[PDB]
Amino acid sequence: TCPFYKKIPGTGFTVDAFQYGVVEGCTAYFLTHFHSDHYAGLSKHFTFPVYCSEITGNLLKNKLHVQEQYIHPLPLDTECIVNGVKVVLLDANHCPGAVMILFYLPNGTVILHTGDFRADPSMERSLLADQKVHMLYLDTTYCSPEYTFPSQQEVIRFAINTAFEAVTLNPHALVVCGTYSIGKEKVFLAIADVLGSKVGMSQEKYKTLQCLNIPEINSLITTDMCSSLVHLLPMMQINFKGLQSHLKKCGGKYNQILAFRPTGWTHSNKFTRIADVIPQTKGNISIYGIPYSEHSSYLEMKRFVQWLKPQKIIPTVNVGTWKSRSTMEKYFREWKLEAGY
Ligand code: NI
Repeated sequence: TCPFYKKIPGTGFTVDAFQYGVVEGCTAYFLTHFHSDHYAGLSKHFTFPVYCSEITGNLLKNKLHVQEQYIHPLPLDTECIVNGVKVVLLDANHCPGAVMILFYLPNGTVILHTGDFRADPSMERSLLADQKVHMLYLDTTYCSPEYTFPSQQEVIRFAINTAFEAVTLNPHALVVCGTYSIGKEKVFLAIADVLGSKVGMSQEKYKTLQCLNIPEINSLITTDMCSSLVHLLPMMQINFKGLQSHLKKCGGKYNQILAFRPTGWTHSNKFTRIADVIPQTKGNISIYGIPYSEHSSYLEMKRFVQWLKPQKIIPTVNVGTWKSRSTMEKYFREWKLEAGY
């Protein structure tokens, strides 16, 4: 049974609710972004209308084989009418194709569902700025003050300089980057660009990246591993055993691996600055964990909510424990009292 916080009252609508079978009274199923916890349940046999971004619709069609007739892509930043209700899709600053959804209810209520997002001050000048929002369905993944991490730009700077230094010192070093889903493509694209290489990867990964509308992509990626000095691998293979095994397969082209694991937050963030990060090393293999987040930090979240001034907040993440729920409700009340709404 679909939980309440995936339902949009006063509509026939659900958000990211594909694992519950046929939801009673749902006339249109919205998908915020192509991540498995959200899409769970979609497949080629789905016969209800799905509303999403153009990128998300590319992935539904090519990766999950949903039939075209049921995929309804919408342009961003544009007022659209779906089953007699006005909606707008906004960029979520999450993974490619990820959106927030504004719903304009027939009774005058205005609802924002953030899906998964990284709040940014640039959002304060989207179509949100022009009207009041009564209810906010909020991505609360890192809704606690201990969650700090750097900007995405500083993290990319760290990785570029790290990889460029290592490979200039040793031209026979291979760089490997871990991946398990879409998002965080900047990590491996930025590194390959500084090294003047393409990024090499499996045919299944190449296919997924071809759905994303990234400019000049045929110039940046490839399935020819032999021609590339930045390789992508499954995240599970980013360990000493997996990387040694991969270095065997490269046929004496390389004698050193430098690898990156983009994580979200890790407790080394409560002590260490990005500048100060060090790898784990064993022989000729080094592994850096880098805190490249596609979710709001605590401070970024607080600023967005205090700017938006919603009347009611409904969390969509960390909802399974009473301790988590109680913690989030405390911060929401603090924020409301400090800002005065
Ligand atoms: Ni996500």
